[PDB]
Amino acid sequence: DRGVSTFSPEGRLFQVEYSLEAIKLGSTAIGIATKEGVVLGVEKRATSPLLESDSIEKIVEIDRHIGCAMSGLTADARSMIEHARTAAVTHNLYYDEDINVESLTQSVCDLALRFGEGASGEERLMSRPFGVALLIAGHDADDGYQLFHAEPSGTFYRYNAKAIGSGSEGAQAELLNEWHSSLTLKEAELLVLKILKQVMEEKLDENNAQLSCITKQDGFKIYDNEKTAELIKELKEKEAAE
Amino acid sequence: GTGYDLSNSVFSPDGRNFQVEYAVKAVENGTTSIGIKCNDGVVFAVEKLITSKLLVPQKNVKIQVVDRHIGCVYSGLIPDGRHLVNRGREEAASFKKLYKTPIPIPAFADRLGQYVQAHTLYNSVRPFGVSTIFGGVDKNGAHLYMLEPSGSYWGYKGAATGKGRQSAKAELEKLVDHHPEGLSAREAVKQAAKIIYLAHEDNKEKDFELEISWCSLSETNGLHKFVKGDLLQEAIDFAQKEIN
Amino acid sequence: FRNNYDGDTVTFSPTGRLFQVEYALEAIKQGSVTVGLRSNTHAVLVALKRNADELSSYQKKIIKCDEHMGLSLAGLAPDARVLSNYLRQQCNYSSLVFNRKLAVERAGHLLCDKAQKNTQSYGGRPYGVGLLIIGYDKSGAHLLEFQPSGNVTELYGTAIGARSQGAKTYLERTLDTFIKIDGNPDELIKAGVEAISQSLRDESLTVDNLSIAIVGKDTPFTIYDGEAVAKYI
Amino acid sequence: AGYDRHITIFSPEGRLYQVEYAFKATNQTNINSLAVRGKDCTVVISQKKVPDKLLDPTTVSYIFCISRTIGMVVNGPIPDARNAALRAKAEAAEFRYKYGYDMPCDVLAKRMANLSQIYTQRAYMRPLGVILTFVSVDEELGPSIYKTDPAGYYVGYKATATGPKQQEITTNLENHFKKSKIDHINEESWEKVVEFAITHMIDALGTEFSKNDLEVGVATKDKFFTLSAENIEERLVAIAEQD
Amino acid sequence: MTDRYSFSLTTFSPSGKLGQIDYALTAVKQGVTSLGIKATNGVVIATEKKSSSPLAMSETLSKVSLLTPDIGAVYSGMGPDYRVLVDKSRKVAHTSYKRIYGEYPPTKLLVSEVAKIMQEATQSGGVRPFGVSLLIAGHDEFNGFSLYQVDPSGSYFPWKATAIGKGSVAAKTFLEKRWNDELELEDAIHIALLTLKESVEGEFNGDTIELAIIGDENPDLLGYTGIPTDKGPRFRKLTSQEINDRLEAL
Amino acid sequence: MDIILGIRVQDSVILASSKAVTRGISVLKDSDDKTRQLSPHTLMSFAGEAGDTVQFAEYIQANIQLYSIREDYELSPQAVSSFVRQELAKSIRSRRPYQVNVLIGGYDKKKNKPELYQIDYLGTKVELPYGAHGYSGFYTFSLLDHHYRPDMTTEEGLDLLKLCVQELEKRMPMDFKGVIVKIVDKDGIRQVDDFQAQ
Amino acid sequence: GSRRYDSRTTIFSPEGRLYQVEYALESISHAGTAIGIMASDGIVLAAERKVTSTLLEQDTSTEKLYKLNDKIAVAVAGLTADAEILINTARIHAQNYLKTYNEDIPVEILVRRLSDIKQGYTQHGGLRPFGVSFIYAGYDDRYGYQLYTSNPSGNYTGWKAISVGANTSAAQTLLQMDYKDDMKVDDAIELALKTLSKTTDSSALTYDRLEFATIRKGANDGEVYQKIFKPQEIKDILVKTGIT
Amino acid sequence: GYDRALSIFSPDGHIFQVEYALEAVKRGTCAVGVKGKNCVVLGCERRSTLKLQDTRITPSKVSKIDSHVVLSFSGLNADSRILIEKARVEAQSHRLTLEDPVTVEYLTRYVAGVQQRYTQSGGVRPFGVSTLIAGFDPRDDEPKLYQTEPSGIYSSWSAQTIGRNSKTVREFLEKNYDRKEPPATVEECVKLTVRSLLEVVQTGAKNIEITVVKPDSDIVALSSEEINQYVTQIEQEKQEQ
Repeated sequence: DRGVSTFSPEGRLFQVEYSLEAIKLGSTAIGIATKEGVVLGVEKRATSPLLESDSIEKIVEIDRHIGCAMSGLTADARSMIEHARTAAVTHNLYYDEDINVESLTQSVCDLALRFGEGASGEERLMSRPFGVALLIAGHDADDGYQLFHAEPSGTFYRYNAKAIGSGSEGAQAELLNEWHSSLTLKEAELLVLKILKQVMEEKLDENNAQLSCITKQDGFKIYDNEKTAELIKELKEKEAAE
Repeated sequence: GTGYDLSNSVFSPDGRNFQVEYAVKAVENGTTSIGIKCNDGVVFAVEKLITSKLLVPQKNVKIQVVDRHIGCVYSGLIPDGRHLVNRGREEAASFKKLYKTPIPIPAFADRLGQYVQAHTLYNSVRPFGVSTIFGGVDKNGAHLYMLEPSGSYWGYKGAATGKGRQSAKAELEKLVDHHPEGLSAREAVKQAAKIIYLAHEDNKEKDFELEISWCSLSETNGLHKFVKGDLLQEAIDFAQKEIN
Repeated sequence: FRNNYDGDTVTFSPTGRLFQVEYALEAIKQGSVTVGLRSNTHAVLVALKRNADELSSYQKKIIKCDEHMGLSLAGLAPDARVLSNYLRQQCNYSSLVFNRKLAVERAGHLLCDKAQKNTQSYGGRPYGVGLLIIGYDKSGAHLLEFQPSGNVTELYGTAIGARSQGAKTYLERTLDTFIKIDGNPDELIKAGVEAISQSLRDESLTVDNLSIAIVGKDTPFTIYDGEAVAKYI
Repeated sequence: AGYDRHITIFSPEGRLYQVEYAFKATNQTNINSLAVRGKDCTVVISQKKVPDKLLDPTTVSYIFCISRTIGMVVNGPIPDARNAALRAKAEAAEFRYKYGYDMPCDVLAKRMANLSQIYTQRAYMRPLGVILTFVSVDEELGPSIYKTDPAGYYVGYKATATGPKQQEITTNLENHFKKSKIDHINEESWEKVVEFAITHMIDALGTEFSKNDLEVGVATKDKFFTLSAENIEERLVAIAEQD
Repeated sequence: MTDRYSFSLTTFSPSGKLGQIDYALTAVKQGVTSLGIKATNGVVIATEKKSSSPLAMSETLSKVSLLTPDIGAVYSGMGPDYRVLVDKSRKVAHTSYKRIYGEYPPTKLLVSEVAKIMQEATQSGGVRPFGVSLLIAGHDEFNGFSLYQVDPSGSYFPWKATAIGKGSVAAKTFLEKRWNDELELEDAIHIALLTLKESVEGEFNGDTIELAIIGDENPDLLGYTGIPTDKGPRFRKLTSQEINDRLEAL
Repeated sequence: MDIILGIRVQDSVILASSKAVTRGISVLKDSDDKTRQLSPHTLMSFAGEAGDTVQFAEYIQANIQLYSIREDYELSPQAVSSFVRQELAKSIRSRRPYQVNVLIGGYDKKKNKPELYQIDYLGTKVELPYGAHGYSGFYTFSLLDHHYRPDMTTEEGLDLLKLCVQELEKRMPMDFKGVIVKIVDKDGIRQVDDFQAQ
Repeated sequence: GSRRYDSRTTIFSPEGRLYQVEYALESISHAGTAIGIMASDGIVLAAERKVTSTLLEQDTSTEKLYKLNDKIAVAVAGLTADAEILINTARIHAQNYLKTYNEDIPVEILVRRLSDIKQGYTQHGGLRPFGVSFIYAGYDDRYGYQLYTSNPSGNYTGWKAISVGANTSAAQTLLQMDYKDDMKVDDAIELALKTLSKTTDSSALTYDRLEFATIRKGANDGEVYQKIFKPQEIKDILVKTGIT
Repeated sequence: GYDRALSIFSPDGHIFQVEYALEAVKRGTCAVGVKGKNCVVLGCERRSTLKLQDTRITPSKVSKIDSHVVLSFSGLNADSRILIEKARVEAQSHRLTLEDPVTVEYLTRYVAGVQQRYTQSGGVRPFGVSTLIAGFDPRDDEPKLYQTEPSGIYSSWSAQTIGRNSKTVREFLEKNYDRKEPPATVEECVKLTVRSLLEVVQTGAKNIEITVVKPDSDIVALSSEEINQYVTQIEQEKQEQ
């Protein structure tokens, strides 16, 4: 065979790049950052109609000021979310304050390369990289509203807008034309719904699509299936015009 | 059925460890370095390839001291050499701690010999990609050693390894025949400089920086010291006079 | 060829090459360009940052190690995090135990020895990042180049990353000029930005694109971003 | 169906090729050794080949002083030889401390042979490519020769030979003991026993020796020592006056 | 350095064979012939001392070994493997039995312990099976005289008489013709010497043959007088002279 | 300290346990249930060290309940008492032993017989017609040696405990705030609501 | 490193089967046949010795029928050496249960434990599974007479009549043919021998090639009794059924 | 210790060992679960290759985890015991620290976590087991049904099937289960469970086992005759057309 943490002749780690292919097979997740808050949106993508839709938890709270969206092998995200939550709370216990989003993401990404088969350096007990990317969204006093994309490579980029999953290359192309510096929160909601509808296999509705936002005032809240249904009804009526 | 060269601790049908011999190839690929034993001490010297004008002169030091009396020089993979000297220094500190006396040179040689040899016993480690020339002055005289990637070492009157080992080994053999009753430390310094300049003929594409060190009972009080200033220039001047 | 001796770092090739170490070196040459140069009073790092999209941030290339030391990266950013954090601990130990600022040369020796271990044992891959380390210790200004093979070299100037050869050609030609820039920080930065421009080829360097670092006689290690570099554009 | 020759596991024929290739390694240094028993001594002879004029001859040796009483000659590469030497010296010191008397020659052989057997059975340990010959004048058994190889095999000998030309030396010694009808060298002084060993080495190899070509170790009551170049020179003068 | 061989080197093949155990038995087949015969009043184990040189002292090398004062062992296959098994077996008789019960283990239990060691080298990480088969002869108060064969797999079977190695097939046939449950020990030694003559190519005498018995208690070989309940070892090795005496009137 | 009593009659085991929890100069609680149900037909009462007492009981309870789910079966009172004994006998030679004394009152549905086991913190188990832990025994044992009969009804057994409690409320120095009484028969475990003013 | 030599014993085939387990089952189909039959008043165990010589001692021999408890026994099909490892840990587990609860272990709990140990070598460790299958015969006050089976996969099931080892497909058909629920022990003994006799790879079923055991409740005692049949006893019980 | 990475990525982004673990589940006997208005019903199939089993002592395919939650499975029997044992210990531990029995959602989350852990630890293969977890939350009367799979992913279902020919029975349940009006009675909920299994199983009284969980720890396993009455009634419905 061939070692886990191994370089290709092109200078890339096989397992990390192969893991990136698992993410592209996942359900689409979109983020948008504005000065009024950050918005997260996901595609439910249920395998069968008998699946109870609202059990699909692909948006999770990290702390009152930090939220998370996932794409790919979503089962791998459980220990990432557990570490994110423990890190956030421990910071508050240790420092009587909110953890900075940028420092929270950095902590999550430290896990990403802890895979291998040998002991030289620290101690990395994990057989493979995570098969899931994360969109991390939050607010802190220092740097305001922020959106991060955390890859299993261990690197994280801050985005104004980012889409991950099966329809991501089509979604990122559309987010490039649409995003500007003075977008309102309501516009970002309708935009997320618009791009999700485009790249999804199913006709978008309140059951196969979930929204959530994070603001300074109200923190991180997942939108209920009545509030989302109204925005879809609002988006349909605006696109019907012109 | 072959593939005996793919794992470290594997004997090939002729009884060889092919991975060790592949390490020797990395050694042969390296910069030339030498050692001369003289009537009361030892001298070490190394070629330093000036890849760019941007390298700061007299700065990227390759010759290393162990304890206060042993000097080490190597050819091949530089980091591997440093690793071996790190073990050498630990092993030397270990000796002095228990026995008070600074480690004898034959004693020091086996410590490295055993450690390098250990890296040919298991498939989970790689052999060392270095040949090391080292020595100094102890209770009973001067000693010069050279250590192969297999863990093989012997005592030497003169030693040479690297890209220009051939030219060096011929030049050394002239001195052994022409100076049977020993060579003086002062002479061996200048003479070492000539060997490096002549061995540079193999790697003659790039310009080089000479680096000499010595350990002499009457010239350095039996302690390892580098050659600096006027004495270093005198050796460069001597080598240049016999390069024309 | 290649196939067999490719597999792990513990394996030598028939010619005496270590392919996994070579493939790691390749990740550096595919990383973004960064330049280092020093005089007798100051040492300067100049970095070009790379973005994934026009919607993304330019991922940081320069890391602070102590009040007198710092480094720039090219290649795998997580690997530079591991190595800089190790160097932070070594600087910190020297301060705590010996009340002594860690010598820049000695910092290089420790990075050499850490990278070497990852090249001789099974399981451990080599580091996939090249580092340029500037510092001002008790012997003046210093610039060091780190390669994952373990090889460290002290230099007046250098460049690593994509198209870095133009910058190294430029610096080699301008050696006698910038080394004499003593007591003038802005004229060292000016030289550094002219050095990085010899490796651009593709784009024009902007305000949120360029990173600069400086350390010297009375200057502690400081990183400049955004409008702070607008004057050197 | 491919890797049964890389690690120490059985082949379909019930063989261990790694152990077989370790025997092949013992002949790498192209050196011949022999050992013989006197009336109250044991002598070892080994070829000393110094191909390089840069080497310090006094350091080129394959005979080791294990303890005060035990000596050892090795056929095989020197790094492996020194590995065994250091182990045997450690074990000899440990035996004395633990049991209150000097380790006998045959026991150190058994111990080293048992360690050899382990590398024969465990996959991560490679066999050492060396044949180890142990000699002494034991306080119970008398003059003794015991020899171990990479298979973990060991046995006592009246006399023994090792190296590329092993069989020629062996049949030569066999022929002497048929004629003498006894199993040792009927000689009181160890000097003449050394002289015998060299004479019968020459006659089997068909090559004449000088002081720098040989290496000699002698084991007497309570002591094992190696001969200097001038000690051998004195010994070589005596055989020249015999012919 | 790390022992990264924490996995089995003996595994089931598609046909269900355990390859390494089969190959170990092949090694035993190449080995020199050894035998065992149980009599009414004792047991005899015998083998040939194949010498690797006429210079070598075969007296220093024993193929027959005392395990406990009433239990002896012999083998066919790889000599070195046997030697270390004897050492391990001698120790386990002490650590697992004599230090718990204050008496030596009965033959069946020591055999069971030996068999356990060989099984482990069949399943444990990073090891090959032992390339030896054993014949263990012994006596204990509640079982009398017994004889067991131990294979590389760890399996063991009680025998009335058997042989292993080179000429086992021909020897087992010779034993089936000659064994009866009324044999006196002296009769069993006679058959043992007759069986071995078919295996040996070279010289056949007390110097090329190693033979030991499990019989009566030997008060002379005890080393001390004083304890009535200590009567002496049942394991006696026959001397070169004793063998030759039976070979003159053979 | 605490009152822990137990009495085995014709077809049931009756356990009475004191209701007081006292620390220093204050009675903190007067309605404490010093018992845990281990299975439908097995009850354990406990007294001793402040922390060890409840921690041990709930640990035993979890283990018995775990057994009942795995095996889909109920262990005999004998089996349960042997498990508890061995747990205590292990802890007595550990770094910090459990300082808890217990009574095991069960009804063996197999044997159709009630069983009472007294086990102390050392792991001393014994089956008894009647038992007590602490200073209680110094009064109740002789009282029962006199008044107890092996074939009494459950109602007669309750009258006998009443006599025990009244003796302890007369001659003991500490106000133990009365007792909670529990019956263990073939129908399971139930609590006697009126005993404080029966 | 070691990677190259790792068989990877505990992995799935593309089909979802466990390679090593399947091959272990293949090994067991070559082991001598063993049969268990449950009656209303007891259990029967019968095993076929397979490899036998004239000079193989039978009085001392115990290769297929082992005692785990006073109330539980096993029939073994596969690697005897592997089996003794598992028999001894099962003998220990039974004594642990008796120490903890003062009651003899219920048969299923002991069976589950062995089946759990086998399962471990199937999922983790990188070691080969145990090439053994068991037939358990036992009595407890919960279910009375019980008969179980366990194999290298760590799976177990309960039976009225079952066979393991060689020719199970042929033997199972013959048992399904003649078994009825109201069977008496003596009738089960007959069924056991009649089945083995028709599926033997030998000429005729003799006494020296058989192992036999019964678990009955004392004919006058009223408590449970095991009886590992002696050589002479099998010889007798073989003449009764009309096989001689 | 044995640390070899058995569960790794392949060029196309699949963990083949997790993939192959599903193939073992596909091999396993079929299991089904449907939730009513006030009940959940778990149905399993029995193999009939061997016509001589002892049903008293054979471990039935539906296990109790606590008195209020049940777990059935498809795949390797030996692997399922390990997951069940771990779930049972966790259930007792949750009662010990939280002083409340587990919610079905929680117990599912735990079992799924164990399965996920076995997909990125060295020296282990994943479980060849998918589970159906059903029951009622303490004090709650709303039915809960969950499914876990070897990957570690868990989710709730109105109705679900796992194992061999589960594609055929899922196809049946997709058109026969009305989300608007779930089976109002325990009776009609058991009727739907047998109907869906009879698509795969064949004419068999044994071959189909049913277990009915009601609120407040009311779990009952149906006898052969009771199940046989449903089989006799369902078969007479077809003949009318």
